[PDB]
Amino acid sequence: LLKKTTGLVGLAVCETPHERLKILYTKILDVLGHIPKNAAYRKYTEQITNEKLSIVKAEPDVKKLEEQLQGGQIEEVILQAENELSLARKMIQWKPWEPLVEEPPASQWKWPI
Amino acid sequence: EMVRKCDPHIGLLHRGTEKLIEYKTYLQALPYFDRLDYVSMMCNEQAYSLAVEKLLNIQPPPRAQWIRVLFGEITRLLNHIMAVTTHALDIGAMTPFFWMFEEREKMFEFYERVSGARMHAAYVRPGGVHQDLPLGLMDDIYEFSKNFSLRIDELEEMLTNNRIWRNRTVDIGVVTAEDALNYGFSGVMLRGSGIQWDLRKTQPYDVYDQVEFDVPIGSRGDCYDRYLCRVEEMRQSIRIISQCLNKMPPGEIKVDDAKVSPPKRAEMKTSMESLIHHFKLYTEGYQVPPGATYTAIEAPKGEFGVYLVSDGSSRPYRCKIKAPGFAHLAGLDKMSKGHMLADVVAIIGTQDIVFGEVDR
Amino acid sequence: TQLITVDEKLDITTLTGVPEEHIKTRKARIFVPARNNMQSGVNNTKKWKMEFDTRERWENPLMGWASTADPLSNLVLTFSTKEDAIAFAEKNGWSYDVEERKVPKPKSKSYGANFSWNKRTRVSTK
Amino acid sequence: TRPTVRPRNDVAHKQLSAFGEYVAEILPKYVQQVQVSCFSELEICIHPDGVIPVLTFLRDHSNAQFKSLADLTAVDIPTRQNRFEIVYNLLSLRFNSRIRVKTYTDELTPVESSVSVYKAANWYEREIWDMFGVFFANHPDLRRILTDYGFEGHPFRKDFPLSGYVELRYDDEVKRVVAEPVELAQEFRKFDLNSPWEAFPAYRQPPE
Amino acid sequence: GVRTSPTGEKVTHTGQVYDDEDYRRVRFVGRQKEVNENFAIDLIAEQPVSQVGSRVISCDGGGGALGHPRVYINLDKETKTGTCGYCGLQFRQQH
Amino acid sequence: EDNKQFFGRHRWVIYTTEMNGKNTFWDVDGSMVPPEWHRWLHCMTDDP
Amino acid sequence: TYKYVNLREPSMDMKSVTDRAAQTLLWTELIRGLGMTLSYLFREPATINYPFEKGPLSPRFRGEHALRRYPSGEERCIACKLCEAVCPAQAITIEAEPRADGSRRTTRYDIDMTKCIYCGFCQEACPVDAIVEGPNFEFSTETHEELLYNKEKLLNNGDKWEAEIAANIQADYLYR
Amino acid sequence: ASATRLIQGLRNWASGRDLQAKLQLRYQEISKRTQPPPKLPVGPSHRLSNNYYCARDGRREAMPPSIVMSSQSEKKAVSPAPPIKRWELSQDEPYL
Amino acid sequence: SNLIEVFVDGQSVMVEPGTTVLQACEKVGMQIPRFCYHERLSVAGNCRMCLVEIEKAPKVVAACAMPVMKGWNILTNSEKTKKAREGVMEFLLANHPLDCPICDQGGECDLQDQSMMFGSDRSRFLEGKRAVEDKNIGPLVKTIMTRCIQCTRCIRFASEIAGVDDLGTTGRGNDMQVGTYIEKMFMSELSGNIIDICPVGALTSKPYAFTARPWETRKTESIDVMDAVGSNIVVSTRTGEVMRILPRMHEDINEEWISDKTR
Amino acid sequence: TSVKPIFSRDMNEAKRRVRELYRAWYREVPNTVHLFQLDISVKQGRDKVREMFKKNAHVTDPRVVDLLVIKGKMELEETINVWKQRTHVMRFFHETEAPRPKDFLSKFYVGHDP
Ligand code: SF4
Ligand code: SF4
Ligand code: SF4
Ligand code: SF4
Ligand code: FES
Ligand SMILES: [K+]
Ligand SMILES: [Zn+2]
Repeated sequence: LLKKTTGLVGLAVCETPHERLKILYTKILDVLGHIPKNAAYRKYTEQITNEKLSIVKAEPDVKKLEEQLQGGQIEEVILQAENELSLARKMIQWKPWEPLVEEPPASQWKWPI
Repeated sequence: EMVRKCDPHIGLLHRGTEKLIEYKTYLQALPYFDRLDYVSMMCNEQAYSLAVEKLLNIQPPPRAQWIRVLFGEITRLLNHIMAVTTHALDIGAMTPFFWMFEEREKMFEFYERVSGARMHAAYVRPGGVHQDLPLGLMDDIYEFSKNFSLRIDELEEMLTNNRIWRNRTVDIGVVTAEDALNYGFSGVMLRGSGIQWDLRKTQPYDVYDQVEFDVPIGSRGDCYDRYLCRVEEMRQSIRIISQCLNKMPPGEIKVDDAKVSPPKRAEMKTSMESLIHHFKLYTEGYQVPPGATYTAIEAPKGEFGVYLVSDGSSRPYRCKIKAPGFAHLAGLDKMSKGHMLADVVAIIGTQDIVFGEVDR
Repeated sequence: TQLITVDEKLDITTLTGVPEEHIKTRKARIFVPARNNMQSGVNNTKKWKMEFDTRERWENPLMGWASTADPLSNLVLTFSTKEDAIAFAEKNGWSYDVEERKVPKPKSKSYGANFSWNKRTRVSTK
Repeated sequence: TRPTVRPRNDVAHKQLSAFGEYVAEILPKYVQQVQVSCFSELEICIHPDGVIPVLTFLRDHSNAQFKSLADLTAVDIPTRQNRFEIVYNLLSLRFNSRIRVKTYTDELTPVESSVSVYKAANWYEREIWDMFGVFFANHPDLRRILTDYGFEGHPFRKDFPLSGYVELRYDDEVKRVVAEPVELAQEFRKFDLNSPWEAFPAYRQPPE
Repeated sequence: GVRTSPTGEKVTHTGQVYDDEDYRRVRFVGRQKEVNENFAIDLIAEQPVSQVGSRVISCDGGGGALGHPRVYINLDKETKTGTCGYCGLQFRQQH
Repeated sequence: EDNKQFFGRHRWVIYTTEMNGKNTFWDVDGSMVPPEWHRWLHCMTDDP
Repeated sequence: TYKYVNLREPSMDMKSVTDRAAQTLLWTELIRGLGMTLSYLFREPATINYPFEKGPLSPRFRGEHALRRYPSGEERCIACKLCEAVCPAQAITIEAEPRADGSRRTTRYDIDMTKCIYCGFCQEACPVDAIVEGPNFEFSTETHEELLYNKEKLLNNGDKWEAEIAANIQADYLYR
Repeated sequence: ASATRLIQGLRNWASGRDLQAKLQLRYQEISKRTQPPPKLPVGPSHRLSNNYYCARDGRREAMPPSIVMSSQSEKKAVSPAPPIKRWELSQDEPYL
Repeated sequence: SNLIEVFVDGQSVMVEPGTTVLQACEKVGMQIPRFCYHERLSVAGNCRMCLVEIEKAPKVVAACAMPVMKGWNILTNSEKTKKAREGVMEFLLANHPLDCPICDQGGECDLQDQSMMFGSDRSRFLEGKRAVEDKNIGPLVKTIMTRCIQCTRCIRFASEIAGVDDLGTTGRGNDMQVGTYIEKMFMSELSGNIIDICPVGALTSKPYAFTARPWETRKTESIDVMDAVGSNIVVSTRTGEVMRILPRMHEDINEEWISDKTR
Repeated sequence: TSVKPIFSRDMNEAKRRVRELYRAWYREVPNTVHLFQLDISVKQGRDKVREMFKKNAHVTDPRVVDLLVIKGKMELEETINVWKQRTHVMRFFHETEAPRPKDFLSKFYVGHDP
């Protein structure tokens, strides 16, 4: 319908939101495949990204996709997809599915002292 | 003419407030909060009161909650008069300063009628409010509110459509939405940039879910939309004050737990338990169960938060005070890039900066 | 590697901003404070406390107020164990003395002992 | 317990406990504890090597989106060997929620600066340098922010006295504002206010 | 009942007066030592002893909730009156 | 009094020209008001 | 539950375009501003004639401190030190002893009026209404130590202002 | 209020607003400075029976925080709450 | 060993036979409220503040006096325990005088503190209170017997430790008065220690009277030098002036007493 | 005893940073005496710099001297940029303070301090 403005300053209108979300979701899944399968981050992120990709594939209309993606404007859904992609590319390098690097001391989180 | 870098040096009013709080009890550390945002006194009282009442696992009575919302919106009128009139006085519009400080003077008379001080009331306390509204106060609040929209109208007649006020504020200090969220902005600084966020709607406190009001949202992120947001928040504060005057319930004003709030002075001079409780609350103070809260309210400058840590004693172990002006004056350097030197006074004006809460 | 090895004694006296007079002339006292014998509650005997030696308090010539020049005259620190307080004193270069925790030894209480047949532990009245 | 007692929010307690399990199992490399207060505030106590990987997670993850850093805090607790307790308060505007990320350091171990995640932290942790003395590595402009320019010591440390060690006055001999060791005409009177009777039996610690 | 030292200085209701050789009288040189000439110890002595026919009397200082906490005084001693601890009004059993 | 003046103007004091030995013809002082008139003039009550 | 400030797309018909251009060339909003300033020129100003006219206060007003007396001349302070335990500024210094008739009375009752934050916790903590924070606010001094009140100055403020203080407490005490 | 009708009409013309209906100076419409004495109500715990403090003890119902994880299947990914509902535009005055 | 297993709120503790309920709860770090129990006096059992629920038992027991039986689960925080504490604190504050500001025990009173902790926050007492005639038992112990809660630590101290046998209860009922019954001057060498163990301001220190107040006093832990016993003391001061001398507990010297010369 | 460093791996890199900070202070002292128009000589200020560096000379921990170098760079940054005034620079010279008693006998005469 060519929404005139997103309402948020600095967040421009996306002309083709559906194909953009599909490309970002498949790129998230392609990056996320390099994480081991036992990691909970991969399981949870694949689950929510498959839900979002099926909702994007299931709706031609932009505003109905905004009401059932449940994330506000469609452009901030795209922005969140970009943030999730950058996050997953950092999670590959950090490897945080590893065991705890160091136990805290014996009364480290004891409150009150 | 341009500004390449702005380095604000602060601490010129650092008094070490939140170290002094550590050596005083909760009632004794309450009047430190009147002096942080010293144009928003009862709102900071309300934020500290809600922090302590969250840690105490008690709640105010309904009439105290309506008094806190009524005086929080009177406080919001005070603060946005201060904001708009000093932001206009620094640019050069010096006349609505004098026009609106008579209205601000009458609201300080409201504070003095209800507490005895004009600014630092120590009126909103953990447990409720200190004292009940004297007779004829709400009638005069109604007589103020009946006239105050015309004062806002003639303010808005002097500034809003003026081309000189627009030229000093329309292209000035544009904040994007993502950089407003990333710099920790809050209140009008978010809402001028399009971000639909208000703590009285989303994470509501005392009876703000029972008042009906609107949230002004800007569209360009500049000084002018933040000006229009503050003026419309004065409008909506008049709306909430009308709803508070019409829906004020009868009843008590302190919590009826006399191990938290002190008893009435007639029964302290009659009952043994009331005299013991009066003694122990005004000398030791109530003990607070151990824990760390971060209770944030929507002060008229933004999210005012208290990270209060209680060790189980009658004094705070730690009390970190989050001010909106701290993050706003941190973001001053990005908000002033590419602007002129006379734009910087407009940008320091449009961030409603009060250095008591900036410095503590 | 990303970890260095420091086998020196932990000392931070150059970083705390404390002047020399209030490091090397003060005697920290690490102690469990005694129960006030005005009261029977024992919640103030639960933690260790670090205080310092008292310095001179004199009379204000104008009002008679207690004038001091000791910045550490109100500094009382709370510690859960003795060894935490000893480590905090040694870390700051405070020479300290430690008093051991004096718990009350357990008593032998018998209400019937108040009414014995042949022992001196009878109560003469009740 | 209706009129004077705060009502318990069990729905938010269950939701925050579930999301705390979620964060603890996505990031087991750094998460040390997860707890939820009785007034329903979630605390994620992490290891200080994972300041950046946890905070970048909560800021960027689609089930978290903690896009706002509300507050950043240190707490001096001298009875711990890691006496400083760095407290992050985060706000998700998307899910209308708040989380608390807690970690620890002593005087000498640096914490990684979180300006790469929240630029809002640029002053806050700088204040943590000024008030507590915690150093933040890879900070843009780390210096004092609130104390005077020649100020020795970190004031919100609990071994630092209430009044300082120095005080200022104008001296007309040298025509200058000067610093001298602090003498108070009236000493701050210390009040031992704590009752010797136990106030809260739920918070009782077991004896030795 | 204010009195006067040999230095000419007025003695307060505490009993405070500086010594002659104390330098701190120089603060009143050219000025005045503000004392209050209504000594409460003399003004409560002016009040008469209330003869009551009860054994235990209650005092709140008058005014209800504008006086002091209400206390109960025993009047079984006949040598001594029953003095209120707050207001100093002393009572006597009339029998 | 003048109750047709607005609230703040409606009560005032013309100070005496001599109080406690001091000529106050030009040196009027706000603390010249005795405490019984200080309630009425500051409008703590309606009653003189 | 929200509204959009400044989201008006202006009209582009020749009527509104010529209206905005006449506003630009003939300065309509500037004459509106001159009209509002001219409107306040002919209003009666809000200026009270101080010192002859006084700003309105309430009986709760928290000004200068005063130690009170019972209606017999006996002072109300029974030396209990609640006002200095509650004092957020530690402005109150109290020392006591039994006087010559055995009454629990103070010998030192100091208030530093330059530490005091004038918040009135002392008068609301006082069990016997001894310390009050009266209605005097015009007590500026020329020297710092004249704002360091002892018991004599505070009892003189009580004797000076009792005729007003008792009436203010009489007007307010059913809210306390 | 004491303005003559020529200056009053000039002032209302210059402001563009009927100023006399809403005067910013206060007159006899305001409350009396002397009020009757109140009778303030008591709270809900001012009862002589069924008023044991252990049934209304708020501070002693505060518990220590529930430790959810401590270092001594196909479950759904969760969020800290349901997502925020989109705000409705004002029916009163949307500026639209 | 012959230690028996009891439970305090579920938590097990192994106790010697003859251990009371109060000592068994002490061994896990809970202090049962008390007014007449003193660990160096004999067990009186007559203030009833230590009433506590043993589960599977429909009656509160006097924890200072009741020995534990094997397998008891002591419910120190249950509903009827707290109802018993509030009822007993209500009866203690029935006839107790509103003297807390003019009292030397304010801020260091057991009755204030465990009224804040274990009692109700208001009065149902709508009657007039009793007033008890004061006594003159010497120049050291100021006597205000209206404040007396009749706990008989007077009598147990003067009998068992002081060895005097001259304080006792006359009268009967609500008219029961602790005193000497005659104009008698209680001047033992340990006569000031009844100022310590009196939980209320009925027995106060006549030299210390009205001069100070406990929260503003700094506590300096020091040694007696008035004899060669070496009694541990607290010199409590206020603004650079010595206010009074209290005892410290030392189990091997002075158990928690000091002499009148020291005091 | 395996701790995370600040900048230096051992004491040699630490002494290198101490030495470069000393070079920066030594170069800066004449500029500081000029633009704050201090009434001390350049040699007097350089002796004060040598005194402030010899005061911390007893430290063998690399993290502690790294923090001393960091705080010295902060003081230097407050000096070069005119953020200190003349008063903050002259607070290193305790000039209004009377000289303290050093031996036993004068400390006995003045008071109770050890
Ligand atoms: S003024 Fe009141 S609170 Fe203060 S010591 Fe005197 S009686 Fe107590
Ligand atoms: S008004 Fe407040 S600060 Fe002033 S003396 Fe009273 S309690 Fe202290
Ligand atoms: S003995 Fe205790 S409860 Fe009784 S008056 Fe004294 S302080 Fe109050
Ligand atoms: S005077 Fe004190 S110790 Fe003696 S019986 Fe009474 S309350 Fe107990
Ligand atoms: S303590 Fe057991 S009854 Fe007094
Ligand atoms: K006693
Ligand atoms: Zn009386």
